[PDB]
Amino acid sequence: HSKAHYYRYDEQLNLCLERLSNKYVRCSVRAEVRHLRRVLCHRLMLNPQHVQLLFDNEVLPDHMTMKQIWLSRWFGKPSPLLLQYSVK
Amino acid sequence: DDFMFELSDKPLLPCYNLQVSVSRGPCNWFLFSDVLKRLKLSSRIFQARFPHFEITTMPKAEFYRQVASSQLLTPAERPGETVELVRYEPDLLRLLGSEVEFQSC
Amino acid sequence: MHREVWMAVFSYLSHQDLCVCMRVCRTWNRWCCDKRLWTRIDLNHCKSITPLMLSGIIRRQPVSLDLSWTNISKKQLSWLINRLPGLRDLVLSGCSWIAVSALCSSSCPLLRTLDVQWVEGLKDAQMRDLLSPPTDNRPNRSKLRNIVELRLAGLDITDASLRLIIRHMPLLSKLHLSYCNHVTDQSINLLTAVGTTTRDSLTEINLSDCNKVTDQCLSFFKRCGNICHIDLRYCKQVTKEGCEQFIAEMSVSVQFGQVEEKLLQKL
Amino acid sequence: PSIKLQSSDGEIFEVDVEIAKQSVTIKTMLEDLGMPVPLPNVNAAILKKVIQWCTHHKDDPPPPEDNKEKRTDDIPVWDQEFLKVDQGTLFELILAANYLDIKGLLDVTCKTVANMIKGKTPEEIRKTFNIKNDFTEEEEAQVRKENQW
Repeated sequence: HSKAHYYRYDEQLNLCLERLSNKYVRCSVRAEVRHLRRVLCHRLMLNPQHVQLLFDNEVLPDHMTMKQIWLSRWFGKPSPLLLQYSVK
Repeated sequence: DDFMFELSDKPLLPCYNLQVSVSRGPCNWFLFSDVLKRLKLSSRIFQARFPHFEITTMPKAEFYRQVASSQLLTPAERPGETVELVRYEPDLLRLLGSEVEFQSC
Repeated sequence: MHREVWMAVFSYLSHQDLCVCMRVCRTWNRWCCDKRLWTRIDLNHCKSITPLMLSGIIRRQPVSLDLSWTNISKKQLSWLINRLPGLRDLVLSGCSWIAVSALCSSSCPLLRTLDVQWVEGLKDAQMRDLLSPPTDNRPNRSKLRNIVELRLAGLDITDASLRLIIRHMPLLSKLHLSYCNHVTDQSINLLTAVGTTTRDSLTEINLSDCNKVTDQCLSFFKRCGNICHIDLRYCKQVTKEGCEQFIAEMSVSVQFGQVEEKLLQKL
Repeated sequence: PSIKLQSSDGEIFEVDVEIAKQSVTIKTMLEDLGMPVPLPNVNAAILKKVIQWCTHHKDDPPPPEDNKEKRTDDIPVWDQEFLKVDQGTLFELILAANYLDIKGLLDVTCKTVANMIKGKTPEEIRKTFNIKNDFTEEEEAQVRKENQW
């Protein structure tokens, strides 16, 4: 099929975003950090320079995919994956 | 070919990536019983009121097989006669109270 | 304009600069497009795959192609791999099985390195279409015969995919199974078994971050006569002590040492 | 010891053998016999600067070649100054390096030429190099619009 490759049809994973010191997001396993930062900005009317996505107080790289975050930091743990974001 | 994100202030139903037919590519589905419970609608009213939503069935062993290969679902998270499914699409997500956002790559 | 002299200048230019040079004059458009200057093309994170782009790839005749994180379609990938007979390295990281499935064609070039890390939908069944050989009436014609390096990081494959690798990849040397959490020590036992090409074919193996692999796989690795690289980093069920026991029980014939952590490398 | 080299315009130069062997070509002539060496393919002023460059690099360690691949930011300071010449002399230096087979000089002169291309547009390239555009406008528009990296 000519469009079976769209991200539309990828497996989905569930995230919870709490503010570093509450939102729930589902996306493709191939969605990258930069895309999720992209989404926060619109919701908060901010610019990427001022939104950072973190896990265990480490900023995650923009090109890492949700599935790599999950398997390196969340394997064996139930949904959803808990991530932090900060505003600076 | 863009990314679509589902957003909500409350936890979201689980979806499962399944190929329901040799004639269709894999895509995402909800458990039909979960969509009804969130909506507080009966199967009858849901299908009468929203006929364009796709409801399909697959054997319980075929569903568990396609879902057991995931490294994301844990044993406890794996459900499992048949299993009833409604397809994952923006219209159903908005009905469930979520917002949709399309992010380009 | 001395042609060899220019080709000397052009070899120091990047692909972007060269693309500019093609617009300089009618000659440079031909010289700068010489296949010597385009042996490895990188299109990583490329949003749009235009039929003009594809055409330009064919005209450059590269030997290595990196299409990772472009989510190319099966149609565009079929077009490319049928026009590129001398393609040996193909990187499809972050793509879709539906696109990788284009390699099931019979016109697929005999690749030596294939990268399918993190491609959505590539499971045991798909690995079986990709590796199983074509139609035939007799009671190895697989296009992945000559593969040396195979990268399978992040895939939802089980030991079943590995039996299909041992059977069809005599030459396999570098295998990457990172973040393939269904892999178990039995897979290692299967790759390193008596009478398998992989037993002596393997040189480097990356089991990094597989949560079901334990120190027991080290026992199977002592069977390999040519193992040089054993990456077991981040395997929570693997112990730095079990590794030191591998260095010890192997140091008669072979001198190993951990460069860092659980990574093992023959000195 | 020394060696007498004759330009193609007849001029003769006295050069240390260890400086002259930098040219692989000259080195393989010396071994061939010996019992001036004519350089029929090199002008005098060209051969004068080639001798200069070789005398400066006569003590260089051998260059690591792996990790190591084409790059243009590699030009030593001295070579950058020695190479502030007119475009003519620069190309003649390349041709001389090919004829005499001096890869250090060949690589460093090509890096210079390449540097005067990088970052610049087609029109600047042509202005820099005096390259007559031959594209029919449809051809020139087609090409650039023909592809984007």
